[PDB]
Amino acid sequence: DHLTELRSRLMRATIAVLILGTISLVFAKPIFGLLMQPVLDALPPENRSLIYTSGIEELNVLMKVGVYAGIFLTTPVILMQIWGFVSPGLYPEERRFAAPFVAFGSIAFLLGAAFAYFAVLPSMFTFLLNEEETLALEQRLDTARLRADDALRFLRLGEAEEAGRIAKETSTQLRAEPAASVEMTGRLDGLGRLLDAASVGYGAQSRGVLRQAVEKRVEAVTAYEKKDFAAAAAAMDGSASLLAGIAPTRTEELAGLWRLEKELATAHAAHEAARWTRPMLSMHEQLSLVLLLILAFGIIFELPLVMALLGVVGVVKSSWLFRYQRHAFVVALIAAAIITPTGDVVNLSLMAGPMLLAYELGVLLVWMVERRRARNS
Amino acid sequence: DHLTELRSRLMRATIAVLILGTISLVFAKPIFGLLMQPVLDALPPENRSLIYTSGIEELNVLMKVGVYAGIFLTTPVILMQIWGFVSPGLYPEERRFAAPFVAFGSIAFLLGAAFAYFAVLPSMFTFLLNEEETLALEQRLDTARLRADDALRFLRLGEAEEAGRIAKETSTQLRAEPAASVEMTGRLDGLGRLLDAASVGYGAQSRGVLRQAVEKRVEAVTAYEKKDFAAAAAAMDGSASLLAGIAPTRTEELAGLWRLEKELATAHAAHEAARWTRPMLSMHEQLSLVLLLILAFGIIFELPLVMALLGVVGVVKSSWLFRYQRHAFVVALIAAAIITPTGDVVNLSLMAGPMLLAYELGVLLVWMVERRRARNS
Amino acid sequence: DHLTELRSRLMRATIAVLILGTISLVFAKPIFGLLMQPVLDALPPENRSLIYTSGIEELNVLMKVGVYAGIFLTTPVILMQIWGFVSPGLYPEERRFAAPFVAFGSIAFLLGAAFAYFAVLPSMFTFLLNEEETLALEQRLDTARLRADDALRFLRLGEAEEAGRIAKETSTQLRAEPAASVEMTGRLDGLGRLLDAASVGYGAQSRGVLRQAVEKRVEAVTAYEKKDFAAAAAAMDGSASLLAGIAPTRTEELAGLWRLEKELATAHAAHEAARWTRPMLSMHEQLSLVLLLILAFGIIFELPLVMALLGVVGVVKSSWLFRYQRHAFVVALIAAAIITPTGDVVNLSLMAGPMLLAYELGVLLVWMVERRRARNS
Amino acid sequence: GAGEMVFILVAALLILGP
Amino acid sequence: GAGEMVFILVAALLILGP
Amino acid sequence: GAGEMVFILVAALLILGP
Repeated sequence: DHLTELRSRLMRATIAVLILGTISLVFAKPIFGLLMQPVLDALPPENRSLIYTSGIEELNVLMKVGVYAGIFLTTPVILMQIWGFVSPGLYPEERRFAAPFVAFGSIAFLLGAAFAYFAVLPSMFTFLLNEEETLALEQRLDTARLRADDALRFLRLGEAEEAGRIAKETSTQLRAEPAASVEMTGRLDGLGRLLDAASVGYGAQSRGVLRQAVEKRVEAVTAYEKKDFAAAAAAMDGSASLLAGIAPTRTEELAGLWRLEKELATAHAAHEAARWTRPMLSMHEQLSLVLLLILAFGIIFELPLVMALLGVVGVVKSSWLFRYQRHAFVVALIAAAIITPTGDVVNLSLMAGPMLLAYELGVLLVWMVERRRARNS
Repeated sequence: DHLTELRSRLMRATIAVLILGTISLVFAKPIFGLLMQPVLDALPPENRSLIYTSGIEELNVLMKVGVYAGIFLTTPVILMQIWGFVSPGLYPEERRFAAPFVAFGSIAFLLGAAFAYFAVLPSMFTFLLNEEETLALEQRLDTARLRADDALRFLRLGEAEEAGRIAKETSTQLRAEPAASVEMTGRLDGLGRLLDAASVGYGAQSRGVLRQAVEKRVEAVTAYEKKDFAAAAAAMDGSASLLAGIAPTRTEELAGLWRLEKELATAHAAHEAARWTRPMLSMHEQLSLVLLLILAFGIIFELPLVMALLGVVGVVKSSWLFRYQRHAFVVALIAAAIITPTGDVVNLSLMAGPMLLAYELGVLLVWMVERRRARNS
Repeated sequence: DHLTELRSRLMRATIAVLILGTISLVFAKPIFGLLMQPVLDALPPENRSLIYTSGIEELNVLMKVGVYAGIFLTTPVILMQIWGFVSPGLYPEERRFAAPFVAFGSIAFLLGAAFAYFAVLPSMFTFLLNEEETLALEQRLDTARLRADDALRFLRLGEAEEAGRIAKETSTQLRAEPAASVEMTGRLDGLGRLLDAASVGYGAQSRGVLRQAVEKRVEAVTAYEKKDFAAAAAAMDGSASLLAGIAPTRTEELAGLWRLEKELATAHAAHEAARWTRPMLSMHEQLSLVLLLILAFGIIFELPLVMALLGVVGVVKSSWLFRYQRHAFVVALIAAAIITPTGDVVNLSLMAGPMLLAYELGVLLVWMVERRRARNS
Repeated sequence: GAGEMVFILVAALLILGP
Repeated sequence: GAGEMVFILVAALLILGP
Repeated sequence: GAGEMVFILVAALLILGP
């Protein structure tokens, strides 16, 4: 209805938000680090990083952290404003319960925010930002690459038997647990690695056979330039077969090594074919999500308690809540739209969910309080 | 004007959208894969991937796919609602044509969506997400690097003549078809590669000359630490000149190899100087673009047919359309603004284009139908 | 109040914007390159690149550049419209000053845009998009890696003394100026590099000791597969100790090399632990920021001059400005909200700052002009 | 945005009904 | 958004003219 | 957007005061 008192007290809340944001902007960076610790922990250690799209995203993130810190630390102020707004005397034996109201609301919001952070943030960020199936396969592939590297070192030392043994073991382990161009590129890299290892190892005596193997690899590269991947594969197979002649007594062993290389290449291609959705997390989106969660859970823990405390003395009877449930749902949905920075219905519903839950818990608490009062009377 | 029937039937459409979105959310992932197949196919095989900026972008994408699937499969429902909305009796010999109206509108939207997908999506995603000039140069550079690697292997085998021949051929092929620090880094890497190849190859006899070459490379690194790139280039040239002394009879050949390395480094720098706009595609933007295209083309194929079918029986005479053309353009522009999630005028115009085209085709079809009716009469 | 003349002249401004955007769209790419030169220059040479998130971001960027070029080159048109809008005769000895008004406003906007570009853009993009502390550490790490590579080459040449000397010098230089898994991976890579160098160097005589070293490395990889990083570190230390036996007289030297490798690995891990915020700049955000800055500074240089020129003849007395200061601040804030594409209060304030500054400078200039006129009279 | 506005408008017209 | 709103407002005032 | 709208509304109610 009227604006005067509402506008004045909204101005009080706004100036409180401004001053507390000014003070909290000093420690914006430590607060941002604390907020980002859960999401970073949920990320893999090898890719524990966040990207920033814009050049002012540091400034935007710091300003958002300051604004949200101000609005969080002004909750006692808005609680006092709300308590003063409704004060018809309230049977002044019951109007003295101001400090209990403000204190209970403040600790309710603080506990909601703390529980949000500690419980929800690590668990949910583990739920979303973790695959646990492609990561295990990637780790298995990295381990297999390490065993292949060890086999190549054994080859470089002139130990064909140990290299073949390791190659067979790795192939068995991989079997127990893709575009043509990509697979051909991987196979070419594997052939180059095997040729380099053989050149380092048996390059003092069998200099005439590695020359033929390298010529066959050159033929493979030529058949890879003009896309004739069948000829490229045939040339790589011939190169490996000739490479097997550097150690005639361990030919099978060398063959096994080549097989492993091919397998690894194939496997890697399969992995890069399977993972068409890589993570690249952003500063502002993650900050917005974390702040939205904390604010939503603070609302969830505060609105029921504030409503119940009003109902103990009586400012909102159950009749008014039942009459205005639909309008309250709508106004909560508009508030969720305002808070959410992204203009999508999905985020609107995700934000409005906590608001509706808080309202429902509040009305349940009010009804329970009224029933207990009636039973006592 | 009045709300009653409009609001009730809008509620019917909304509940239909909700239920069909609930059912379609089960198959959100296969639908998303089908939608992303064209854009992924347009991407290069080596970088066939999409990134997600936010942790809830999977959920947002799935929810958007479900909502759009619901709004697509509710088109028959909205067609029945529209047909019922206008039914003054319509000379009941002509009011029985309800099922033809709904069926024709439904298949029109389905055909529009299918044609959108199959024709437009691959072709346009090839038009935008493909360079075909920097990719060809990158492939040529990769092939040249492969030939240089083969020449280095030939050097590692002690074959200086073949290595020089391959280096000369690759240099000729590159010639037939950049920051100082970056070029110096690339040249240092090339010198390191050449020194490693020479150490593997002629490291059994010429151990005294590669030592001097490595000392000159150390001088080059020192002159690269403090930015004196002229001295770094001079030291690298001296290192290569000393490396040429490992095989005195093939000095030119070795020189050629070094030249090729330098050329490759230069070329690579040029490429990284030319490509200042790399692709990094996102999940939600690509999904929004694909859904916007499909919806726009469904509108293009449906609105003319719906308008023509109304004109056959007569609900929208040409006079009303001519009178309300400007208001219809405005309302279509607001609808395009609503559908587009990005708050930019460019996307607004891009969306409103199909709407205006659909309206114009509809009015042309209505006029043609009226002219044919007058000619028959 | 009335719409007629305001709407007609707004239509004139809009059609001028449309035609100048149509002409300026021809040269959208060179203008975009000129606009992006400062931000690219502020970026490191090795990562001088910008990413595009969407497939139509080229088209969106070009359209935005064309629209903003049209609105920049239409400033004389809007100046003539404003001058004509207020013309009650203006004591026609003073109404003839139309061309001075339009010319002065046009050059004021042009000078503001030019000063914005040349002064602000390089300096501020250096301030934000430059770390200068992590980049120096990264360069130091790259130099240390280069010295380690030179030491490894010296080892490959059989020169253990020089390799140990370089390793000790690099370790001293690094000392003068992290997850367990990542550090173990880096240490494994360093051990592999050292083993490869030793195999190339002393692989002709000490073939029996490098075999034991490689077996110990295999044990390290096994203890790395099942996460027992303590055993992995012990096995790597044993492998390096055995590798020291290839040259018994230079054992310490080899030990030093291993130490350096470990140190480098540790250092690299620390760096990747410290840098949890990597830059990945986008096309549209950077273009929006640059255009916003140029427009804001053009407003800063134009609005005071336009207001002062109106005050010389008198259309806006100081009384009207003092009365309407609050409403002018609000309307400037709404204008800043409209211009800014991102729906955040931070960008709204950042845009509204220049508008308020321009208004304040304008009112100061008007007051100074009035005071000078009173003193003259 | 426009989507949020159309959503709040749809909700407002929906709660009251015909 | 604000840009879409100003665009629709400009279009509304534009179609009617002076 | 909604944030810009609530900001302009807050400013409008703020300049006038109680």
